[PDB]
Amino acid sequence: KPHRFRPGTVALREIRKYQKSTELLIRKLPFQRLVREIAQDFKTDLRFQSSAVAALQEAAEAYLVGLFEDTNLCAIHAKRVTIMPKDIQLARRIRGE
Amino acid sequence: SSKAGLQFPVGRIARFLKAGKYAERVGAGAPVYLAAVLEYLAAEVLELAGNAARDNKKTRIVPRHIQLAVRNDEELSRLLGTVT
Amino acid sequence: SSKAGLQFPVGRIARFLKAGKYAERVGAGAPVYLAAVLEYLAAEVLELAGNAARDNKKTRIVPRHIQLAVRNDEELSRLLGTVT
Amino acid sequence: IRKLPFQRLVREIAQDFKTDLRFQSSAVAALQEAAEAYLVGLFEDTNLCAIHAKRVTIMPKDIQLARRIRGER
Amino acid sequence: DNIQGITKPAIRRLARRGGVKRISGLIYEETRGVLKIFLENVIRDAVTYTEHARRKTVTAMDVVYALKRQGRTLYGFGG
Amino acid sequence: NIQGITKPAIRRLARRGGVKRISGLIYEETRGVLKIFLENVIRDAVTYTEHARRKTVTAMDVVYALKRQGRTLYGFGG
Amino acid sequence: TYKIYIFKVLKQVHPDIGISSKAMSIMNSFINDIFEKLAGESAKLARYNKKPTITSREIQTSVRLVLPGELAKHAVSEGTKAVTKFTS
Amino acid sequence: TYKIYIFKVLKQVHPDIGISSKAMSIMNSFINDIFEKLAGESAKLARYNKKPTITSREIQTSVRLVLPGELAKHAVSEGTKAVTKFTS
DNA sequence: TGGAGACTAGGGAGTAATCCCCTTGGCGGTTAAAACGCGGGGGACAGCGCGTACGTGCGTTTAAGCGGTGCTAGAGCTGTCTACGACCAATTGAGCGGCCTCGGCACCGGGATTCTCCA
DNA sequence: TGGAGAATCCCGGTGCCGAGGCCGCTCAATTGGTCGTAGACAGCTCTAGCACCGCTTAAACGCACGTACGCGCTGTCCCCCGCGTTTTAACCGCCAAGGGGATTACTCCCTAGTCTCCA
Repeated sequence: KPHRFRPGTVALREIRKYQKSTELLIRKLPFQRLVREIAQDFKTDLRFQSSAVAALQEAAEAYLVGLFEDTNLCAIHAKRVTIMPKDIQLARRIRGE
Repeated sequence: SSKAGLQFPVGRIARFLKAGKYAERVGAGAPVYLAAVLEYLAAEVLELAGNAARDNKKTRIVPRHIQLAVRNDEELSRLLGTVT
Repeated sequence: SSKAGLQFPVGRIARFLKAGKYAERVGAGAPVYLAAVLEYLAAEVLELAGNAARDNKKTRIVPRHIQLAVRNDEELSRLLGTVT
Repeated sequence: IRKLPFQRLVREIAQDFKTDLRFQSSAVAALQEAAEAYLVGLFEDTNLCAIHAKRVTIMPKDIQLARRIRGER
Repeated sequence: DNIQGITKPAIRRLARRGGVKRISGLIYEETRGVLKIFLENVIRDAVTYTEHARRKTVTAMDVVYALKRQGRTLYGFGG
Repeated sequence: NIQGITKPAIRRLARRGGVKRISGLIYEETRGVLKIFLENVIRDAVTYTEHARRKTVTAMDVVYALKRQGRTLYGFGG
Repeated sequence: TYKIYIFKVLKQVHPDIGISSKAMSIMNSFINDIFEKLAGESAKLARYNKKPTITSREIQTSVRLVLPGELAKHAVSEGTKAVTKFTS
Repeated sequence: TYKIYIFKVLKQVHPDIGISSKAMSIMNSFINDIFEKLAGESAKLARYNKKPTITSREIQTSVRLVLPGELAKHAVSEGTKAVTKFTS
C-alpha cells in the first residue's frame, strides 16, 4: 500500500517551500552561456564580470516571478487554475510590453 | 551635522549636490533638509526591517527581512513599486 | 545651421545646452549631432503625420493626424507609449 | 465628460489640498483631457480582460484586475 | 455631490470609445472612484507645483508637469 | 543555449510565483519572454560599456541598464 | 557610501540588532537612489522656475512630490525641524 | 520656440500640406521633450564617468540609449554624417 | 537681442607603457538534478437550460451652455539693495583600507511531533 | 473515528567566516575674510478669473419591456501531476595563460571668456 499524494498537494508544498526560500532558481552555467550567446550579437568578443552575470540572473528571476504572479491572477480571473499562453500574453499586453 | 542634530553627513551631501551639477548654487538650507529626509527614510526602513527580523527570530537583517519590511508596508511599497 | 545644411538652430541648441547646466563644457560637435538627430526625428514624425492626413483627404495637419501617426508606427509607439 | 460638472468636481477635489485656489481654464481643460485619455485606456484594458474571460459585459472585477496588473492600487 | 455629475451617459460614451460593447450596471461607481483617484493623484502634484512658485493660480504648465511626472506626458497645452 | 533553461527551472519559478498548475505550452513562451527581457537589458548594458571604451561589462552597467527600464535593482553597487 | 551613517542610524533605532553586508549594500543603494531622485527633482524644479539656487523650498517641494502621504508629511516635518534648528 | 524650423521642415517634406496652431504646438512640445530626454541622458552619461565634457560621442551614446532600434540607428547615421560634414 | 565671429589662454584628452587582477579555458571527478516513461484523476471544456439584467425607445424635466454684465485678485513685471553664497587657504580630524578576533549562525543526528489519505 | 505512512520540527553537537572593533593617515570639511549678485521686498498695470443672471435646449433621468447572455449544472476525456529509472552535464577544486582594467606622465589641442557686430 504505497502512500501516494493526490494530484495537487505536492504542488502546494513546492509553492510553500519556494516562497519560504530566497535562493536563485535558475542553473547558473546555462544562464551564463545564454547571456554570452545573446550578447554575442550586440558586440563581438565581450567579457562579463561574475557580479554582472549574477545581477542579470537576479533581474531575470524577479521579472519572471512577477510575470508569473500576474499570469496566475489572469488565470484565476477566468475561473481556471491552469495558466496558459493566453494568460501570459494578456499579462504582457496590459503592462505594455 | 552637529548643529543640525543629524546622524547624516551634511557636508558630504552638500559636496555631492555641488559636484553633481544639479544646480549652479546650493543654499545652506538645502543640504540640512536633504540629510534630514534621508535620515528619516533610512530610520523608517531600518526600523521596519528590524521589527520584521524580531518576528523571524533572527538578530541580523538580511535581504529577505528588508523585502518583507518593504512589501508589508503600503507607503514604502508605493514608493518602491518597481524595486528589487 | 545653414553651414551644415541643417535647418535647426545649432546656436540656439548650444545655448540651451549651456543654460540648462547639462554639462560644464560642450564640445563643438555635440550641438551639430543633437541638431541632426532632432531634425531627423521631426522630419520623420511630420512625414508620417502628413501621410496619415492624406488618407483623411485634408490639406492641413491636426492633432488627430499626429495621434494616428504615433499609434501606427511601432517604433514611435514604443517611443511615445504614454503620450496623449 | 460634461465641462461644468467636471470643473466643479476638480474644484471640489482641489479644495481639500489647499483652500482658496483659482484655476486657469487651460489647466482645467488639460486635466479633463488627461482624465478622458486615462479612462479610455483603462476601459480598453478592461475590454481586453472581459474578452479574455469569455464575456462581453465588463464588470467591476475586471477594472479592478486591469488596475491591479498595472499596479495603481 | 459633484462626483455624481459624471453620469451614466458620460461613462457609457467613454466605454464605447474604449471598445467596450456591453457595460454592467455596477461599472459606473467603480469608474467614478477610479476617476476621483486619478484626479487626486494629478491635482496633488499640480497644487504642489503651484504652491512652490508662491502663486494662487493653477496654470496649464503645472498640470502638464504633474502629468509628465506620472509617466503620462501630455502635448498641446504648453511645454 | 536557451534550451539550457530546463523545464524544472520554470516549474520552480512558477511555484515561487504562486501558480498551482501549469499548462504544457508555457515553457516555450517563458523562454521567449526571458530572451526578450535579456535582449532588452543587454543592449543597454553593452551600450553603456561601449561608451566607456572597454571590453568588460561591469555590474554598474547592468544596474544602470535595469534602472533605465524601470526595473531598479539594489544590493549590487548603487 | 553611506554605510557608517546607516549603521549609526540602525544602532539608534535598534541597539542590539545588526546588519549583514548584503543588507548594508541594499540600504546604501536605497539611500543613494532616494538622494538622486530628490536631487534630480529639485534640479528640475529650480530649472522650471529659472532660479539658479537650490534652497530648502526646492528640497521641500521635491520631498512633497516624491514621498507619498504620511512619508511626505513626516519627512517635511523632519526637514523643517532640522532647518529651524540649524538656522538658530 | 522651434516653430520656424519645424514649419520649414514640414514644408520641405510636404510643401502642399500646412499645419495649424495646435499641431505646431504639439510638434514643438515633442521636439522639446526629445531634446530634454537626450540632454538629460547625456548629462547622466557624463556624470557616470565623471567626465565634465559633452562631445559627439556622448550624444551618440544617448541617442543609442533613448531612441529604440531603427530610429536609433538612423539617428546615429544622421548625426555622424552631420558632424563629419561640419568638421570638414 | 540673441546668433555670429575672431582672439586669447588654460586645462581636459589621447596616447605609451607598465603592473597585475580577474576572466577564460581546461581537467578530473562525485552526484544532483534533467529526461523519459507510466498510471490516473481531475480540471478544461462544450453543451444545456433558466432566470436576470441591460439595451432601446419614449415622455419629461434640468442643469449645461452662451451671452451678456459687472468687478477685482493677483499674475506679471520693474527697481532697489542687502544678506547670501562662491572662492581661497591653513587646519585638522573623519572616514578609508587594511588588520585582527569570536560568536551568531548553518547544518546535521537522534528523536519527537504533526500532516494527508484511508479502512 | 481512529489508524498509518511522509514530512517537519525540538535539543544538542560541531565548524566557520564574516560581522564587529583598532587603528594609521590622508584628503576633504571649515572657518575667516572678501566680493559679486540673485532674491526679498515694494509698488504699479492690467490680464484674466470669479460671480449674477436670464433665455435655450440638448442631455440626463425615469419607465416599460423584451431578449441576449451570464451563471449554475452536467458529463467526456485528456493531459498534466506524482513517480521510479537512467543519463547527463552542472558543479567543486586545481592550475595556468594572459588580456584587458588601471593609473602615471606628457604633450597638445580644443573650448570658455571677452569684445564687436547684425539679422
